[PDB]
Amino acid sequence: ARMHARKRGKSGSKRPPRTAPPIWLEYTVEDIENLVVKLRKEGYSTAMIGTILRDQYGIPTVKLFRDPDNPNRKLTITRILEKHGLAPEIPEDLMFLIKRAVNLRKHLEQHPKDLHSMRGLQLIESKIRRLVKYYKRKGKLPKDWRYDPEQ
Amino acid sequence: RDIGLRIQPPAEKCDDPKCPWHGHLKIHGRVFEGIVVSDKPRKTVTVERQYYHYLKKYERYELRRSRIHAHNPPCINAKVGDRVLIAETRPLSKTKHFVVVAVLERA
Amino acid sequence: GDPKRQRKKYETPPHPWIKERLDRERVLMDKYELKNKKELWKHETQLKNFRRRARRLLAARGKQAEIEREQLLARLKRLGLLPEDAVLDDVLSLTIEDILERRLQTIVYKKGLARTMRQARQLIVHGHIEVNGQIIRSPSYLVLKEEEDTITYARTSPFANPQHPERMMIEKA
Amino acid sequence: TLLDPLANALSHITNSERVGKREVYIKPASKLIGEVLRVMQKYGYIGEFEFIDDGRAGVYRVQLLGKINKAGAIKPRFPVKARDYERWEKRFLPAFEFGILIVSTSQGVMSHKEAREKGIGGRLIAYVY
Amino acid sequence: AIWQGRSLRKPSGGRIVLARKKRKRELGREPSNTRVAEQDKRKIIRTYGGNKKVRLTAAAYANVFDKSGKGRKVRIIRVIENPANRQFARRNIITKGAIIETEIGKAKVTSRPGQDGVVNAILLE
Amino acid sequence: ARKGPKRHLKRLAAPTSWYIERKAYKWAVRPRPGPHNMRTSIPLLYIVRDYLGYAKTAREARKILNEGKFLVDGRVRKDYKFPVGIMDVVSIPETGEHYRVLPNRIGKLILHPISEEEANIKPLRIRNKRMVKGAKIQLNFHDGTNHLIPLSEKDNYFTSYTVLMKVPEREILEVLPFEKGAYVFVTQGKNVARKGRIVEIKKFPMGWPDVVTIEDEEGELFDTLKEYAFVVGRDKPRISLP
Amino acid sequence: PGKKAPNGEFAGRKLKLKRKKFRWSDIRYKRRVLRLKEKSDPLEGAPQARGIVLEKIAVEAKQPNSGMRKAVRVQLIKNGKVVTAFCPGDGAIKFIDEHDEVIIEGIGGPKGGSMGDIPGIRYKVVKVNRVSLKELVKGRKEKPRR
RNA sequence: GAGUGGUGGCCACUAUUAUUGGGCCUAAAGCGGCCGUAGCCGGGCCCGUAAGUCCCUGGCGAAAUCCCACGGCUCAACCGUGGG
RNA sequence: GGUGGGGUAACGGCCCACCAAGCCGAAGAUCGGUACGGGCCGUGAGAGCGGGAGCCCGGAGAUGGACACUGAGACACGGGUCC
Ligand SMILES: [Mg+2]
Ligand SMILES: [Mg+2]
Ligand SMILES: [Mg+2]
Ligand SMILES: [Mg+2]
Ligand SMILES: [Mg+2]
Ligand SMILES: [Mg+2]
Ligand SMILES: [Mg+2]
Ligand SMILES: [Mg+2]
Ligand SMILES: [Mg+2]
Ligand SMILES: [Mg+2]
Ligand SMILES: [Mg+2]
Ligand SMILES: [Mg+2]
Ligand SMILES: [Mg+2]
Ligand SMILES: [Mg+2]
Ligand SMILES: [Zn+2]
Repeated sequence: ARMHARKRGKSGSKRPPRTAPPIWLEYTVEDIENLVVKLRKEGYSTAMIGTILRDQYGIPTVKLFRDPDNPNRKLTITRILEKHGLAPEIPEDLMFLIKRAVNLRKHLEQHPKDLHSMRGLQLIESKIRRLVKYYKRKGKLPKDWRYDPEQ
Repeated sequence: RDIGLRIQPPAEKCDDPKCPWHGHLKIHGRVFEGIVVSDKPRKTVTVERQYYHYLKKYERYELRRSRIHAHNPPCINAKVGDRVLIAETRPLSKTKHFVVVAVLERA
Repeated sequence: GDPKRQRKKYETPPHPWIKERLDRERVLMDKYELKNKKELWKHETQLKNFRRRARRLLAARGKQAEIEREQLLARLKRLGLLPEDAVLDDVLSLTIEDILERRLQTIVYKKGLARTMRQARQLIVHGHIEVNGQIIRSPSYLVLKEEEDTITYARTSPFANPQHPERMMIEKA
Repeated sequence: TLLDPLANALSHITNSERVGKREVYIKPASKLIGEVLRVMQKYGYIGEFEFIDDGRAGVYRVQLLGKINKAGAIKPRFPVKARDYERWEKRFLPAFEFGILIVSTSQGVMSHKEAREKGIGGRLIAYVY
Repeated sequence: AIWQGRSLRKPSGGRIVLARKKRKRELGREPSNTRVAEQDKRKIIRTYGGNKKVRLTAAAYANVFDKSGKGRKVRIIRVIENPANRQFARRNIITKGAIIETEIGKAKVTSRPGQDGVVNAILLE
Repeated sequence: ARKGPKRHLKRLAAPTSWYIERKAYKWAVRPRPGPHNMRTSIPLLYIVRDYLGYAKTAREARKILNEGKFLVDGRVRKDYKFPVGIMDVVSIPETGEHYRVLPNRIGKLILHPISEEEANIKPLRIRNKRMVKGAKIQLNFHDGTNHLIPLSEKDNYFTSYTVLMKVPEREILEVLPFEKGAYVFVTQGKNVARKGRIVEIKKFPMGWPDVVTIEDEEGELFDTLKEYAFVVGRDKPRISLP
Repeated sequence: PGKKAPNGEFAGRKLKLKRKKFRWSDIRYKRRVLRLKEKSDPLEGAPQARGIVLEKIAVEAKQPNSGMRKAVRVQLIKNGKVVTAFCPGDGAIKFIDEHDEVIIEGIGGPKGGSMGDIPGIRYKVVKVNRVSLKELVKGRKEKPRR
């Protein structure tokens, strides 16, 4: 169920089980990596790039091509960006939550009696702390990195 | 040199008379393995070992920990967080009866 | 802790006043002429012990279990309670009457030494009966099969004379 | 959350056989569930079963025959020595050779009769009768 | 008087209530503060198991050894310093490890006079 | 023992290797210090009175001993507290009978009859070896007695070897090395009183004792401690064993 | 309420703590371990006691019964406390006189307390001047020292 | 039945302490609500390790006490020789 | 806890001189209550619950509190000194 509201929505994607890319897809791996780099340099987020690739170029997920360099693994958008040095420094979902929290902290300065919007702030910060604990454990963040709202 | 454990000695030498590798200290008895949890006093460390105890009535296990104070020679000089091997000796102070004889995995 | 204390060798009923149990026990007491209930209870306990040993060994396996199994069978058929070809299962079909038939009193009555159970009891207690050349004065002694046929009047007894008046009356029946 | 795939499978089977279902789908598959199904099939408690691949963990399709009184998992997974099977039988089964306990040993998953024959112990994980 | 049995404190800091009397085999004795004097003086102590210890109370001579292995019996002048106690040097107390001055140079004591009854020292350079 | 040594011994606390009735009386004989240890020896009084049966009471048993009727390793023993132990020899010359003391298959001590020719030798296991003043070698045996040898012979003797000694003169007449193929007899443990040949030797770190493997007559292998294995011959026993 | 907890394999400590915690809700266990009966028992844990009679009284029965029950006040020799003791038997109160010494014991009601229609009385008289009271009530014996 | 009753204590009765194995809508019992630190419980596959776990074997856990057969006191209670 | 000593039959903060700031604790320290420990014993289908005088093995005491002589061994129940 939902983490805080305990609702039970079920909507999501229903991906068919396939191994090989479809026959009608004509792009090679070089074309797809060029497209991903170009879209990233236009400034889109990682989740948005895949949406554009699916909608406009007819490419179901890039997780259908084997990594040309490492045969053990398949290809993903963040891996493609890592191969060129355009990958984000902070993981994206943590960054989005931090951005949402900062905007809400300036709303609460002019509206100190808005107590219902403040619980939302507390829940957002709980999510942030869970994420930073996970990323510290895996080494994606330095040992000293800390979330301080006054920063 | 070998002192009976069949493990590799430390790289450099020391001048501690209480060092089994380079001094007059003799080891005999138990040999335990553990993790350092304190190194504040001079030449003394605290080593923790964890084990399981069987509760017969409830047919389940519980976790217990044993903490031992050990003499730390300057040739080895263990720090907080690494795996060490300790051996039993004659009394050395009020609470010290073991000596560190090897660091197996530096922190 | 505590040192050893000697324990009773019989067990008492869980409820003292149960009508059916009282009827059954009265029938047995009158037929075999026992002095008190505890005597009867003694024999009952013996039976239960045998049964408890058979139930435990049917469910066991290993080397000691087989030794104890053959020891139980040998002891049971030495006392005359089982035929010489019986198996462990036949232990569970024994009854209380089988044990009461092995008392020295009952055997003296059945061999024709005495006319009655009570007379047999007295004959034993006063010392007129010998078993394998030795005088025994306990009416509850359990007789081994191997010695059953050497049971006679004691060679010093008044009754060891075919002309004694009381012996003749016993022969008369 | 989901904590134990094997308990779900056995409770699902025992729920479905009480209303006369003829087949079931075990949704999270695993190798251990496959072993338990093989042992159950060898003794005639179920029919044929097969593995179906989605892009996820996979599914098992099982045929029922109406021959199960009850089936369940054992938690925690108690260790048992090679000569202590009788008391677990009395705890879980209805008569002296009625049904099986399923044991994980360092030679594989097997019924407690085979394990007792080989003379080894292991871990109790399920019972079926 | 001088009991060397055990401490009445646990390593956590709590107190211990004594559960028996002091046994005789646990007692110590008065320290011998071996001084420098004109004439030497020693006594004999009967010890556990009926053994003996020679206790030196006043020292006037010493044995000095060089690195070559030869030794000389000379007389003691004074105690230059003694790292064991801050005021041993002023009172001329000799213990193992003290630095003494002789007629052939300074020397460092290597024996225990209260346990052995002689003063042995190695020559300093 | 609040203030000093014990001098008494209750029957119920007696060593488990004696043949004795533990509930018949209260006290038992506390053995004197001597050759063997408490676990592998028994006082002489029980040998005279309980085992062989030459006396009914302790008082007349002491009269036999004080007249010089019993020899242990060829020497007169008069003390009724004197311990008699494994591989010792008991001789009664007046009746002309000899015995060897041996452990049983359950660990208790028994007397085994032997011939007069074999009664003059005693096997002694080498328990330790050291240097003594004058640069001589002292050998310390399994029963506590000692022997001296010159520095020239120092390489013929090692611990666990067996020396065949002639008694009472105490003169060496044989050395039996401990090695593969040697014939051994077990004196303690679960495998006590079994015998056979040596097959393997194994060693361990940090002062744990070493273990040996033995093959018996029928072809079965069993293990024991090295110090529980007594060497008795090269490929056949040199003494009579049950 | 969900499944009983904890059931985990490595959760023995919490399980033992839970059982220990809720055992104190058992009144039988709490009174034995804290020794609550010993602290208030005028007999000091004895099965019988010896005392001196101070006066005779009569106690009314509980409703709906009617009648008067004959009792005495007793001062205990061991600690000086005063209790009330019932005198069983028909006409038994005649054999008691002031300044007599008696042996008393429990009366045998539920939970070691009172019984029947006489609450408040926990003991009964067994001997008078070292002679059994049952004998005196039946006959077969006469009270000494007149 | 040479015993048979009275008082007080512990176990059983009692699944009224519940691991085996109890309860919490209306009968005693779900914190007024939520967030979260230690602890407990944790999805699928492949490779390694061998701490837990399982099997085999050496050295120990005194005697008395417990169970079984056989033997000595008339049988037994008791005591001895062996196996557990 | 470290360094240097003393003392002891012997290792040791056992005790001193100097140098540091360590050591234990909600997985219950510290303090209070009650109690000599065990082999064993009572009860129960078992899982358990309760007890630990008598026989054996270990500890402690000799009116309460301190302290010495002799001896291989005692700070000694039928040996000594003080309150
Ligand atoms: Mg006791
Ligand atoms: Mg004494
Ligand atoms: Mg009740
Ligand atoms: Mg209820
Ligand atoms: Mg609520
Ligand atoms: Mg409420
Ligand atoms: Mg929460
Ligand atoms: Mg898993
Ligand atoms: Mg392991
Ligand atoms: Mg025993
Ligand atoms: Mg007889
Ligand atoms: Mg018999
Ligand atoms: Mg016996
Ligand atoms: Mg206790
Ligand atoms: Zn070193």
